[PDB]
Amino acid sequence: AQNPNCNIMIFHPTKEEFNDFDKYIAYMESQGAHRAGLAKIIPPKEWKARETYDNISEILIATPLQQVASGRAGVFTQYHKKKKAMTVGEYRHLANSKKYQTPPHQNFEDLERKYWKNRIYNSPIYGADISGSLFDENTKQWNLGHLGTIQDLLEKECGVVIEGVNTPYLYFGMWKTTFAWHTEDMDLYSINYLHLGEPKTWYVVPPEHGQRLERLARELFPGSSRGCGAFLRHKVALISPTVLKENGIPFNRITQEAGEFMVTFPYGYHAGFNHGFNCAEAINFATPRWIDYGKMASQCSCGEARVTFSMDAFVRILQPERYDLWKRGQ
Ligand SMILES: [NH3+]NC(=O)Cc1nn[nH]n1
Ligand SMILES: [Cl-]
Ligand code: NA
Ligand code: NI
Ligand SMILES: [Zn+2]
Repeated sequence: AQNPNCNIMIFHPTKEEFNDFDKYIAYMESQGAHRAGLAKIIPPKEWKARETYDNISEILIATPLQQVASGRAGVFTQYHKKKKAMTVGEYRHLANSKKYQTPPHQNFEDLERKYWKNRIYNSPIYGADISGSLFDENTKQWNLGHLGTIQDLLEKECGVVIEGVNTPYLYFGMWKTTFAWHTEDMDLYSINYLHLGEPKTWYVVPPEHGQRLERLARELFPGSSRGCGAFLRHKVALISPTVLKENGIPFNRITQEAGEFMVTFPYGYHAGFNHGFNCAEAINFATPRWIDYGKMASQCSCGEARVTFSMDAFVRILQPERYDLWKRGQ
């Protein structure tokens, strides 16, 4: 068995290997990459996403979200307070202001330590989930707005035609902006490209061990757990690497830099934080290997997790016994 310790693998496809997206995801899985829950893909040197990021400042962040924490430094929740609209240029200026700017630090490890020591004491502002794309239309390889749709994948695998659309999202980050522990909707894959700016640090639990994380989360966030049997889908809980190690939870970490792709695999729980001003693009995707995961994915039916219209068909077809209850939650 490949990658039995579930390490995060890093891949360097050639330009030729970068042509067929689906083929390369299957190749990475052949090497055991999926066992980790996350892989890094460094594009060939001949590749670029777009020509320059000089002209992005006018993009609107309609609802920037202030991420306010509650709890203790290693075990906290965050809630998203809505703020007034601003442009990407205005956001960038805010991110670089003394109130929000990355502190002086020695290296990624020193910054990580600062993050987990001091995150709760600040409330950074995040531009998330903005439908759009920064790939140029002429970029033919690894263009996150041109990948095979999940709807077509379901059709191809199981023979039925469903409604829905699958488009990418943009994210504008700043120091301390945080993504809580989660798997994707319906335990889909995700792919994430860091277009510009400062790094993003990732934590990930191997899929084969995702229930260990769930069990610790239920222990650490007892009220939330009583509220919903799939509360991690609310995307608000944070647990530090120190606390994960104290509790014996298998996990790995890696830092993504601008120009790099990260793929998350089905049922790979992940969390992390941005180092400073950045912009990323991401989208969920499927492969034939996902179908089994989709059929088995937990769902949140308490109301809190609210999701895209596209989800409906995936629950309806893959999880008919659960559909009525999930729909009520919606
Ligand atoms: N799937 N990708 C992630 O969860 C990464 C992310 N970064 N900001 N919000 N989420
Ligand atoms: Cl700090
Ligand atoms: Na490890
Ligand atoms: Ni994710
Ligand atoms: Zn819920």
